[PDB]
Amino acid sequence: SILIDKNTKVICQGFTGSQGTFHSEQAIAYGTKMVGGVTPGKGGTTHLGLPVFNTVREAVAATGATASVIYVPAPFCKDSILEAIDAGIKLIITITEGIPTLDMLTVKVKLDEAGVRMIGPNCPGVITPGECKIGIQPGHIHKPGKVGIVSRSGTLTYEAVKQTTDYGFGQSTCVGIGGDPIPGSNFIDILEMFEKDPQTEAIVMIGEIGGSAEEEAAAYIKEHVTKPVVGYIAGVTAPKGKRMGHAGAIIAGGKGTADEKFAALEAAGVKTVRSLADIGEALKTV
Amino acid sequence: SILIDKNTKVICQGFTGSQGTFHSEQAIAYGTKMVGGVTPGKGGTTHLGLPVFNTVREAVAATGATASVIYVPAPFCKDSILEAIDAGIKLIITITEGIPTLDMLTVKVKLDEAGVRMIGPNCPGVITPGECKIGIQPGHIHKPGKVGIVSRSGTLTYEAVKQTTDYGFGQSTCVGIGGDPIPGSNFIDILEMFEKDPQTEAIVMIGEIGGSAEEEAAAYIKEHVTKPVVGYIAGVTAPKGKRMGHAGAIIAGGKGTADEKFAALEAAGVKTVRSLADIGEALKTV
Amino acid sequence: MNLHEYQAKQLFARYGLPAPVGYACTTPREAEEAASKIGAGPWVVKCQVHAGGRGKAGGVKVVNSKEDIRAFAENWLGKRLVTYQTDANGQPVNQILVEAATDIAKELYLGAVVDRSSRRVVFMASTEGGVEIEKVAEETPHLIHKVALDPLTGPMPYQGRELAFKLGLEGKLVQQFTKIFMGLATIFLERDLALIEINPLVITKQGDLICLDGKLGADGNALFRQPDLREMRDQSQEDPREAQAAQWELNYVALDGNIGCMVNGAGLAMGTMDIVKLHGGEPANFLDVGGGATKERVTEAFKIILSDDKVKAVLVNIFGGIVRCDLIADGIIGAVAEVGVNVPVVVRLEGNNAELGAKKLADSGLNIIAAKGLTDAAQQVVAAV
Amino acid sequence: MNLHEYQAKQLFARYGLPAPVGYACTTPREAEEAASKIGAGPWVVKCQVHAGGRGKAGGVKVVNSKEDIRAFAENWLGKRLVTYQTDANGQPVNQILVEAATDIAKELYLGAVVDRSSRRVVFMASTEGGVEIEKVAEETPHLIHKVALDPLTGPMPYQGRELAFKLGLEGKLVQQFTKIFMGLATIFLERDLALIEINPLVITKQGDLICLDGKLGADGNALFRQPDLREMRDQSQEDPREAQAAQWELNYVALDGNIGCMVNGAGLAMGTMDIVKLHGGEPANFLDVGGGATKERVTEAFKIILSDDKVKAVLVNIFGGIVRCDLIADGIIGAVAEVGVNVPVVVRLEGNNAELGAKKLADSGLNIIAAKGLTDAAQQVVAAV
Ligand SMILES: *SCCNC(=O)CCNC(=O)[C@H](O)C(C)(C)COP(=O)(O)OP(=O)(O)OC[C@H]1O[C@@H](n2cnc3c(N)ncnc32)[C@H](O)[C@@H]1OP(=O)(O)O
Ligand SMILES: *SCCNC(=O)CCNC(=O)[C@H](O)C(C)(C)COP(=O)(O)OP(=O)(O)OC[C@H]1O[C@@H](n2cnc3c(N)ncnc32)[C@H](O)[C@@H]1OP(=O)(O)O
Ligand SMILES: Nc1ncnc2c1ncn2[C@@H]1O[C@H](COP(=O)(O)OP(=O)(O)O)[C@@H](O)[C@H]1O
Ligand SMILES: Nc1ncnc2c1ncn2[C@@H]1O[C@H](COP(=O)(O)OP(=O)(O)O)[C@@H](O)[C@H]1O
Ligand SMILES: [Mg+2]
Ligand SMILES: [Mg+2]
Repeated sequence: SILIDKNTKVICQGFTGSQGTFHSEQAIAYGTKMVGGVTPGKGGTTHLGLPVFNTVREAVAATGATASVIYVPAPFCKDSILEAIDAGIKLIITITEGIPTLDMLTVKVKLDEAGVRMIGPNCPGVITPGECKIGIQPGHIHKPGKVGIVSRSGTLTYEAVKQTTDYGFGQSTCVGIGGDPIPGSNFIDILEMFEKDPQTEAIVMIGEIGGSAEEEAAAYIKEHVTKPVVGYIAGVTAPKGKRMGHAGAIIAGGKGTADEKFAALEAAGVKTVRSLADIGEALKTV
Repeated sequence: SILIDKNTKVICQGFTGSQGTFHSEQAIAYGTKMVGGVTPGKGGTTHLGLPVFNTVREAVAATGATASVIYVPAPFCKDSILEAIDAGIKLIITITEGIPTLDMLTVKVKLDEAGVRMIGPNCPGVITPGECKIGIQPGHIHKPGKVGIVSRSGTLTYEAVKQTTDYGFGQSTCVGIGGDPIPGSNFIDILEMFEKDPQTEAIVMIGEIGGSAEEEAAAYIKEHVTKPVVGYIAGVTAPKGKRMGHAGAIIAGGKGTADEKFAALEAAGVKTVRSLADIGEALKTV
Repeated sequence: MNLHEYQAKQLFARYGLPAPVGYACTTPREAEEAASKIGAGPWVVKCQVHAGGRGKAGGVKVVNSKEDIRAFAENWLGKRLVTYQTDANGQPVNQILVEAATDIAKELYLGAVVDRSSRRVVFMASTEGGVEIEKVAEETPHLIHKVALDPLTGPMPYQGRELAFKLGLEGKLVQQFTKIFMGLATIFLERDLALIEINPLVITKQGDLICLDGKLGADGNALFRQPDLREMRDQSQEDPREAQAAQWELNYVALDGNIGCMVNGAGLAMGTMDIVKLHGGEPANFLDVGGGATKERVTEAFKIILSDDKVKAVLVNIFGGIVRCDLIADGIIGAVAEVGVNVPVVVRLEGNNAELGAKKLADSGLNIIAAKGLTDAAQQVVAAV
Repeated sequence: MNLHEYQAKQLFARYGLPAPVGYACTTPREAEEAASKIGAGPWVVKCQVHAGGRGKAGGVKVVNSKEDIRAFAENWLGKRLVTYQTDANGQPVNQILVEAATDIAKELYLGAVVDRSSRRVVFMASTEGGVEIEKVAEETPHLIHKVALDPLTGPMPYQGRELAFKLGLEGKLVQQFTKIFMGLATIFLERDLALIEINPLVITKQGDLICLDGKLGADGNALFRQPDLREMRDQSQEDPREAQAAQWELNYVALDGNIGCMVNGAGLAMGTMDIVKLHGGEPANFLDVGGGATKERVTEAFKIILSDDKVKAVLVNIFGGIVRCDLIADGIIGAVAEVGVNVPVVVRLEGNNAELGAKKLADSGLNIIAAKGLTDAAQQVVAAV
């Protein structure tokens, strides 16, 4: 179990909005400890039976929450991923899609320098079966287990989740790091949190075209990962120089193809599965 | 005979250009008294055997010319129509098409205040058969006669010219006032020059949709035109709110249709011909 | 050239004129999100088409919830809207404007154009806001006040105050109205416009002036010196061929009849269409052949006239020009056999070699008729239908 | 989003970077007239398409007479140009740039992008001008120098000099090169750009630096705060459907195979296409269904996938989502109807009521196959071809 658990208290920014409401209502029912939300100009009211504040600080005082999930429109996202960091929140989850690349670029630098953690932005999600859920995903395909999963694609995770529920195994905790080109925490940052964790026996790493955090994770694995890893890369049929949905799923000037990622992920001592059907089948071999 | 004659000396601005050359070469063969041209930066040379100057003033000195024909690109037209006026030329003919409406609007005001005359802009033309030609038209369909013609369309003139050549009559002098919405001289200004002229026995006035100088001419005719007039209006089948080729041939908010022009041109005591085929036939009746 | 509502309001903002707060939107989601960046309800969602009378066609509604905004955007993006100012087809809605609802106290009309007649830029104001000025003009002309801009001095305050007064405003509503007058007047001269129409120019309950809708027209002849405007043209609102024809120096316009015309010169072009209507035919278009009938130019000219299935005959009519009337016939023939022309073609030439050119067409053996003069060519095409 | 050559040179002029003198032209005549406003010959005429390698495709010629310019414009306006960076179709030439010929002494390369790897904006310079940087990169990597913009301080003059020096410039050519560096760098951060590429950055015989060509890429995500740029997009260069699909929150891309895919989520979408290639089929496109498969959204999704004649089967694959897998089947059926789908459709559902939704499709009596899981649905469509 990593990142969160039944004891993690959470506040949500942009709590009074459509997606904010709908997705909180769910985390409320799965039993996540949502303690209240923030929406400037509406402080001093109640929403889903929880309290609503004007600032991220007013909240972190009155509740002592340590993680925040953001459902705020791109144009203002940078301003609240930052207000969070200032009121000293230690775990930031940002759903929002469409944040300007140069905004993230600046934001990341602050994120490291102040020692804070953000997962996302652009449809991420983090769930520890039975205990906690912050994200947009369906909770009934999961079963408390022993496998860890990191993935850029959100939906590809659902496929790998179910295969491991169906083969008994179970998931320790699931991390979707988001599709943008410059994420708040990448593979290596999450791969390490697993290794050092007991509840997790093996790892499923899901990547796709564009960039090189897949490659880099490889190198870091041969050298510092003791547990076993099963990997899957999406996007072989994909054309060059076109963006396939995800802001960061593009092959720029020949770098970051499907194949290299597989290749270099192999010579690292990982078991590559070429059809996301045999994911379960490959885990059986451990 | 009005505006010009075998004794009118002419200089052409934008004399060294494509259209400038081609069209001068013609006026030079029809025997028009072209005495030289102007092109900034090329003064001190010879072109079609005539002398080329740097400024319109250097020209008007060295030649004593009193009319200038302009073949200069829209973007700079206003600047030379103006330069002409300042070196005191008294008759300006501007072929150029595409001069910004607000440019003409200002230019017209100067043209009145200083007492100068401009015919055009946008494909006009002035020819007195046998004697003079400044314009782009073909000289062999004309025959020295007794009819005067004013028209907004250039090509419609050619039709009316030939009909009057074929019925013996002849043309005194032909004036095409141009198609733009704000011309340098309109119908009334030219209608008067005829009346006061001996060589011209009757008049053919050719108009078209858009504006109201046709209407106004009417009123001025009943009241101050003694000679007889045959009129033709083009554009009945024309749609509302679309510009038909000519910058000023457009029906804006229901004003200036084909019909009203005919109508109000009738009750003025003019003989309206509904098919530009019966133009000659109608002149026969005088 | 015409401009969109949102582009005008955007230009207004730069010169400091007041407009409501809003955002241009290309997707349901963007529109939906705009609600909160704006403020509290309600909001006005408007289709962005060049034509007017959107109001009476259900293209402008006031809504109250985030999802009513969505719903609206889904129902219009990607579809054509037909007002009483468009043709059976309508114009394509590609953007939704979502702006704040304004408290309306009284609707005025403010506008301006170039008066060919008096040769000045003229501004008109009226108490009759929210309606076709044209109606008020013929029906109640005494309710439309005007002032004319002096080209020696540019706009001046007193003119602004003057209208302001005939409109019966008083107090601060006058200073404001003058500000707007001097503003629009400036934009008019600076951006080389051909027309302006703020209708309705509203007076809020709170007692302020504010532009609720804008129609801007720019002078095509001046685009070379208005680069910013050059970029705002939206080809999707005009007939694709109109533009396709300009690339080849051809002035095209579609009507709805069965006989096509290809004539050289705008006067002769309108003249011809009229003489075809005169003998019972319906001209199907107006096409002016600009720079001499070269082989290629004529071709494209056909290519275009014939993209209309309703055509059943084509009338060519060339007089003068810069081409030997024989190379024109040469081109016409080539043009026909290469495009694959079905209908009957009636050429009418006049000028040089004009009578051998006619022969070259009668010998050709295709379906081409050399007409003897104007009144003939007329009846001949009218006949072949 | 991409920008045209002339638009980039226009932006360059605003920040004071040097570019040759030229004018954007939309008609033969306009181009022709430009010759003289420019100066004495010769002149360079260039097609304005988004892609590059126009040089080797005969899209950029140096000419010497007013009519050679005309000729060129008549030959390209209105036609598609195909370089080695476009597809069989090519991109439509709607404007010609006509600018002054520059005396070339030596061609350099200057460019910049966002390095996902080191997380910084990076500028690259090289002595190898006039050629694909990608080649020089894999073939002679020690010839491409770089510097990285610090996000705490913005660009700094020394960085500009360091490159300037590794390039072996000296004297005033350094000050100039630094000016350009600080400029492009500023434009990069201010207009929210994603990429820049001045190739070739020339050194005139007269010893001055000058930008001869520019490729600009803007960050789509930021258009809401770069209104000026929002206006410069030219839909005519991209696949019309791509845009037509965005209006309905659908991400589309055309490939060239025979099996269509409609999947929800970009990952699963790429995942699926790969598993169809795995069993001998050719995916014909990538289509991600954004906001839940409502009846309408699915329809348009088909409407689009099927506008391609090459398709001979469609593979739907929905997992999870915000819709009860039964209303999805309901919509799929209703979609197959309204559209008039002739090929075989293979649905694959997973989630709620997934059980009965499948039945509702087997009962429907159309050509629809409820597959049992992933590896099945695969073979089933691969089979029906
Ligand atoms: S990832 C799953 C699939 N989704 C996608 O691919 C699309 C992801 N969607 C987005 O990225 C949208 O940008 C999100 C952020 C989800 C927003 O959509 P909503 O429709 O929920 O947005 P609303 O406008 O309805 O609500 C937003 C609320 O946020 C408040 N707000 C503004 N500024 C702030 C700051 N700085 N801090 C906190 N809250 C803030 C708005 O006022 C609004 O609340 P209201 O109740 O509407 O006033
Ligand atoms: S009306 C008949 C049918 N025509 C139409 O419908 C189109 C009408 N054509 C036009 O309006 C063109 O704008 C005209 C003016 C005809 C010009 O076409 P050209 O091809 O002749 O233009 P060129 O560039 O070849 O020649 C123009 C010359 O003018 C000189 N020039 C510029 N500025 C001035 C001023 N202020 N005064 C005098 N001459 C001026 C240019 O230098 C050029 O001469 P070069 O020899 O080319 O240097
Ligand atoms: N921002 C707004 N706030 C309030 N009412 C508005 C607003 N915009 C438009 N309206 C109302 O809608 C009517 C029609 O809008 P308008 O923009 O004039 O569309 P159109 O001219 O195409 O009919 C206005 O006369 C006004 O009553
Ligand atoms: N203004 C100019 N003056 C001189 N040569 C030019 C000019 N513009 C382009 N060229 C020449 O044409 C070549 C290709 O032009 P470029 O604009 O780089 O097109 P592309 O990148 O699409 O191939 C240049 O490398 C240069 O030699
Ligand atoms: Mg209105
Ligand atoms: Mg290049």
